[PDB]
Amino acid sequence: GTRYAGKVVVVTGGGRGIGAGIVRAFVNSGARVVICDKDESGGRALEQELPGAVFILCDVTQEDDVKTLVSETIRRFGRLDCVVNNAGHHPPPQRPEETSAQGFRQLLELNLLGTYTLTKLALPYLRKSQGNVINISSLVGAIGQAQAVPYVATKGAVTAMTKALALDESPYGVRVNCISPGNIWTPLWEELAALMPDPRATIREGMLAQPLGRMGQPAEVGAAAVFLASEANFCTGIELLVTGGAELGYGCKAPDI
Amino acid sequence: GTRYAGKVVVVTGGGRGIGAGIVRAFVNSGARVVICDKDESGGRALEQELPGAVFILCDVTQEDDVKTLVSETIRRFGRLDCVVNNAGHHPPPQRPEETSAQGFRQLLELNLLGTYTLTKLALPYLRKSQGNVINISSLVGAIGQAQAVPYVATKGAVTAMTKALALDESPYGVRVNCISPGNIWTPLWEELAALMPDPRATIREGMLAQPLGRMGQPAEVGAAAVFLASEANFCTGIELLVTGGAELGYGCKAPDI
Amino acid sequence: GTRYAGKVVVVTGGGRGIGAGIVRAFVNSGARVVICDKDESGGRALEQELPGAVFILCDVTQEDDVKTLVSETIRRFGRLDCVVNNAGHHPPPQRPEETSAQGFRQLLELNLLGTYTLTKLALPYLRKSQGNVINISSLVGAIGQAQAVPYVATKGAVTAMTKALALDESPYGVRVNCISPGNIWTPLWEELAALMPDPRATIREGMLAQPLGRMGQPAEVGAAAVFLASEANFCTGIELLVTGGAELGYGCKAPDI
Amino acid sequence: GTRYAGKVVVVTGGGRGIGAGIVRAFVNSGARVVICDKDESGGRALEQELPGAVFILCDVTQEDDVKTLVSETIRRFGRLDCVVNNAGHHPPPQRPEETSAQGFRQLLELNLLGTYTLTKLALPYLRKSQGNVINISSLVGAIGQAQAVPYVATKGAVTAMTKALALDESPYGVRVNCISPGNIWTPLWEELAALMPDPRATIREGMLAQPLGRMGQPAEVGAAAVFLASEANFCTGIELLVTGGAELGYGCKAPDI
Ligand SMILES: NC(=O)c1ccc[n+]([C@@H]2O[C@H](COP(=O)([O-])OP(=O)(O)OC[C@H]3O[C@@H](n4cnc5c(N)ncnc54)[C@H](O)[C@@H]3O)[C@@H](O)[C@H]2O)c1
Ligand SMILES: NC(=O)c1ccc[n+]([C@@H]2O[C@H](COP(=O)([O-])OP(=O)(O)OC[C@H]3O[C@@H](n4cnc5c(N)ncnc54)[C@H](O)[C@@H]3O)[C@@H](O)[C@H]2O)c1
Ligand SMILES: NC(=O)c1ccc[n+]([C@@H]2O[C@H](COP(=O)([O-])OP(=O)(O)OC[C@H]3O[C@@H](n4cnc5c(N)ncnc54)[C@H](O)[C@@H]3O)[C@@H](O)[C@H]2O)c1
Ligand SMILES: NC(=O)c1ccc[n+]([C@@H]2O[C@H](COP(=O)([O-])OP(=O)(O)OC[C@H]3O[C@@H](n4cnc5c(N)ncnc54)[C@H](O)[C@@H]3O)[C@@H](O)[C@H]2O)c1
Ligand SMILES: O=C(O)c1cccc(-c2cccc(-c3cccc(O)c3)n2)c1
Ligand SMILES: O=C(O)c1cccc(-c2cccc(-c3cccc(O)c3)n2)c1
Ligand SMILES: O=C(O)c1cccc(-c2cccc(-c3cccc(O)c3)n2)c1
Ligand SMILES: O=C(O)c1cccc(-c2cccc(-c3cccc(O)c3)n2)c1
Ligand SMILES: OC[C@H]1O[C@@H](O)[C@H](O)[C@@H](O)[C@@H]1O
Ligand SMILES: OC[C@H]1O[C@@H](O)[C@H](O)[C@@H](O)[C@@H]1O
Ligand SMILES: OC[C@H]1O[C@@H](O)[C@H](O)[C@@H](O)[C@@H]1O
Ligand SMILES: OC[C@H]1O[C@@H](O)[C@H](O)[C@@H](O)[C@@H]1O
Ligand code: NA
Ligand code: NA
Ligand code: NA
Ligand code: NA
Repeated sequence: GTRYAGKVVVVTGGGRGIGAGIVRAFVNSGARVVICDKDESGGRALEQELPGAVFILCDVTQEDDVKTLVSETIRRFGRLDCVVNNAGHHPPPQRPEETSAQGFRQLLELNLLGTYTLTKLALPYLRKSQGNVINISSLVGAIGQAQAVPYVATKGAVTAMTKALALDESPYGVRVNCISPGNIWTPLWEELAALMPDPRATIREGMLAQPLGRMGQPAEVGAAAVFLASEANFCTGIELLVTGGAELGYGCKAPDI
Repeated sequence: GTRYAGKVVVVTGGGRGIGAGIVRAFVNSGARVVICDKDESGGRALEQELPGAVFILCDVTQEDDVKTLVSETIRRFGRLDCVVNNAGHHPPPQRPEETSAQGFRQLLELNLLGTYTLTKLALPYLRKSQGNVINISSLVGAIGQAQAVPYVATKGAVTAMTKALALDESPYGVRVNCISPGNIWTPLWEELAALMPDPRATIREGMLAQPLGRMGQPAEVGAAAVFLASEANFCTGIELLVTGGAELGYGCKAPDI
Repeated sequence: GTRYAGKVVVVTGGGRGIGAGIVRAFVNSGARVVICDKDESGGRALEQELPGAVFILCDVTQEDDVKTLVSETIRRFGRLDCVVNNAGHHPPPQRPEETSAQGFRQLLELNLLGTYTLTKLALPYLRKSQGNVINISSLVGAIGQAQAVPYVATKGAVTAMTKALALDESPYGVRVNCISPGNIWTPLWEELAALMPDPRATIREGMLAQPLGRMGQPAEVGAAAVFLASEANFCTGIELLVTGGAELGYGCKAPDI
Repeated sequence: GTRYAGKVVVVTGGGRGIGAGIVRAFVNSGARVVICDKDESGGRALEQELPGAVFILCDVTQEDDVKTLVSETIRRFGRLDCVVNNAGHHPPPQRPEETSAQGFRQLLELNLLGTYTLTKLALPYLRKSQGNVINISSLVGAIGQAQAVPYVATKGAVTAMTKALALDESPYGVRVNCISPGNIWTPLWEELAALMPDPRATIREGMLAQPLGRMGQPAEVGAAAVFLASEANFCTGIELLVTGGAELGYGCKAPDI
């Protein structure tokens, strides 16, 4: 209740899923939290539920929405300590020949450039507070995924950008880290499974992709985020895996001819 | 002279620098090579110099240029075995607050989406030949660089996209790999150093960034590319480092307070 | 004060340096801690200083010492939740031709096999408590170090062993993770610098090896350990870097000839 | 036939499997090859089959055997350009509680210290020739394997040691690299499968662990070794994956509870 007391945190895509788990974790740590989301439904309810959280409608692909998000955070709370860039999307499975440069550009706008834009607008305030940035990437940026060329590319970009910005902001004492989740049970995971030929089989495969034999929870990503913000003062430019071991060992990915 | 005989290779940005080194390596291996570049000067001279290389003017950011590049390669040579996505650029050093979303989008168009577009248009022919794709990324996609947030992001994207496409194309026997060079002495390296406060000091730092104590050569990247195309039949989705050891050991990157 | 209340932790090499920082972090989290060390001086004083910590003399290279460490922990505290394998040593800088297979074997006994032996003897109790293992490796296991072939080899082994054991123990709900510190200011760091030609220059180089421009503290490694034990329930087989960014970017590691 | 003409190569464990594939690749490149093996059967036959290869009986765990291997190579061929440290073994699958420190020490002697000892004794001659070292590690050193704690640890050590030695030998122009194979169809692979409950199922799982849907061949590891020796003059301290993509994507490794 006191690990991050007195601090102000912005969480993008905080209305449901991982983002909402991160919001809850920071509120439980004593922080005040600004929930940013393009959708009113979940975020507005979260603001009613949690003292110390408020909701600001903001589409991170719209630069003026994001400018207003930062200026309202400062006007209302007087400081900014941490930005969590969680807003993002995974398209349906798409073979490479089924993708388009147009769709790729649109996914870059959300998953990469929205993270860039909020970070840029927040850094003057983060420098004053010696605050930090936490980007939500994905394990598949590191190891790849089938039927997801644009999505994987955007997450490889986020992870790399995290390291570049960590170098640039280190002289100011501003840390920049990312979390790479694996399979986390969220509304997005459920939506994707529901469009599959056999949703139940997809969910079962998703559980068995981890040595731990289950999917992760938003609360687990949230705890990792609170650690990076509040207790990781010698960590910058790291990729914190929250994956249940999915990257470990040999598995089913498809005698020497 | 026979390691890649009978094969047809397209090299983007092949008019100078690393690209020209890759062109020369493939010609020396027995391949026919299509040199793609947006600039006529170097590529046209290379086509006169090298029997078995021809030049096609093509800006990889223009989708119809790239469509014509593929259709002319097939019309003239009857097959396509390997695409080397080398065209790319490094902006001047830029602090994060000095970058723009606009500039970031333009760099994504070249370094990421041009690679995507040629690969997409070539894959139907690569499937017929069980050919392969080689993307030229950078070590800094993996470890970061100072004053280069957009560039680093684009190269993290390329490396990740390589792994995603390797998964997707593996059932067809089409391999997709990347090379991550470190400091290679090229016209781009020289141009960047020339705008620095002390160009000679920048060049010396560039040499000493490798344990080997020198920069790499285009011919060395070219040899790695010929290996991946011609003799690496069980390699897919790898990142081949051609860096002189720059990523190894502790160095000068800036007692416990 | 309650994050790890009711839990029992064993920390090897806990008498000074990183180990003592880890001991303090777990006591502050509410745990009872068994301090293991081959040296009485620091550990005995820590047991007097910290309610909830006790000292057991134990050389982790002696299998019967370690058997007694586990049996006494169970006899005295009734359970075992976490083992932190921190005991280890760095030899003086040694050129490869100055090392011996004999010295290499002795360093393997401490840095690798002592970690193996305590882990093996503790796992039956960790399975009962769904506890976890935390190994202290090093960044140089991942990126190398000059004049340290045996030390680097032992830390590459620890990091890899962590992943293997994470796979094996995942069906039992026992997580196995490691922390890879970079330059942490400890008595061992000070001892090594003191034998150098210019100790002050070595210390300054050590600070500048991180983009953050300082060395890390034992308390920072300790906070990472408490996170892994208490709040990282979907993390297994990870390597948590506590390095200040030392692995990021180009540096001084030693134009193309 | 000329890529490595005039050069002298030592391959340990060269009598069968990957080692024999490496021997053949270097002979085909124009090199003279010394086949080292503890077993006479395969190596002696290879020496009769291949002009330019000779067999020397040598157990790499016996330091005086290795001293004689180097001194006889120099006496017979007058120079030494490349050492390939391939000799190694994989124990049967063993749960952690079924391993012993004794067995772990014995596996370290072969897989780690034999590589160390030959490298040490060869480096004075490699410095004279600006030669290179190639260590055969394993993908599982990087990602782990189930039921193989000692084996995984030894391969993590080899990969890390490669980077340390690359740093140390870089001032002399001696490169040190490793190859990490995945599933390669060899007599050792066949022996391990034969002791499994269902050998045919194990072999099928082994093929499907790669996106390419087959196991690799010794000849493919051999081609990678010839590349590193003969054409990778700016590569030092790299880990060259020859794995068929086994490390890519999600797989079967075992909804959020
Ligand atoms: N669920 C997983 O398994 C998983 C794994 C790895 C990474 N991730 C990443 O975690 C993040 C959250 O994923 P999730 O599964 O919780 O997704 P989700 O779809 O359940 O939640 C995403 C939230 O972000 C909001 N959002 C979307 N576009 C936005 C925009 N333009 N502006 C503002 N808010 C926007 C949505 O409205 C929603 O409330 C994403 O970046 C995703 O790539 C998820
Ligand atoms: N030089 C290095 O140290 C280094 C290091 C790592 C990665 N790289 C990468 O290697 C690649 C080549 O770099 P370089 O140093 O040889 O650069 P360069 O500038 O010397 O050569 C690049 C070539 O690509 C061409 N090109 C640029 N934009 C193009 C476009 N839109 N369409 C077609 N051709 C285009 C240029 O005209 C030029 O001939 C780039 O992807 C770069 O990011 C270089
Ligand atoms: N200090 C750094 O920069 C750094 C960096 C990376 C990793 N590490 C690792 O962190 C760990 C602790 O390092 P440190 O700098 O605190 O060292 P230290 O020498 O200051 O402390 C090590 C402690 O372990 C004890 N110890 C040594 N051998 C032992 C044995 N056989 N049995 C029991 N206890 C034993 C010592 O007596 C001492 O109290 C080591 O594993 C080291 O490799 C340290
Ligand atoms: N086969 C795979 O899938 C695979 C995968 C990754 C790594 N590797 C590694 O590749 C190497 C070769 O493996 P393989 O499958 O060809 O094995 P193998 O058992 O088929 O061949 C190993 C050879 O080394 C020899 N050897 C063993 N101990 C020796 C010693 N003390 N001194 C000298 N020679 C000795 C054996 O007699 C044999 O001829 C090993 O290091 C192994 O760990 C193999
Ligand atoms: O790993 C991630 O970062 C991620 C994020 C959100 C949802 C999912 C998800 C959830 C459910 C199915 C799939 C799926 C299945 C096959 C191909 C493919 O392309 C995607 N993917 C993953
Ligand atoms: O590492 C690469 O992929 C790369 C590619 C081409 C040129 C250079 C280069 C060449 C010369 C200087 C710099 C430089 C220096 C300081 C900051 C910065 O941002 C870039 N960078 C690198
Ligand atoms: O990075 C580590 O895990 C580590 C751990 C403890 C101490 C030191 C240290 C401390 C001081 C000097 C050196 C040093 C300097 C040159 C060569 C060399 O071989 C070691 N090394 C590192
Ligand atoms: O990946 C390697 O470096 C390797 C090397 C040689 C043989 C095999 C192999 C060959 C056949 C089975 C297994 C196996 C199966 C289950 C558990 C286990 O522990 C090992 N392992 C792997
Ligand atoms: O929709 C799947 C899951 O999404 C998570 O974000 C929610 O916290 C869970 O209650 C829900 O079961
Ligand atoms: O301009 C720097 C270097 O660029 C390379 O691409 C050329 O091959 C060299 O001849 C030249 O010195
Ligand atoms: O000896 C160097 C440092 O070692 C650390 O373990 C101690 O906590 C510090 O007080 C000390 O300055
Ligand atoms: O024993 C399995 C395989 O081992 C390889 O080393 C040989 O080259 C193959 O002929 C054989 O089928
Ligand atoms: Na509220
Ligand atoms: Na020509
Ligand atoms: Na006490
Ligand atoms: Na012969």
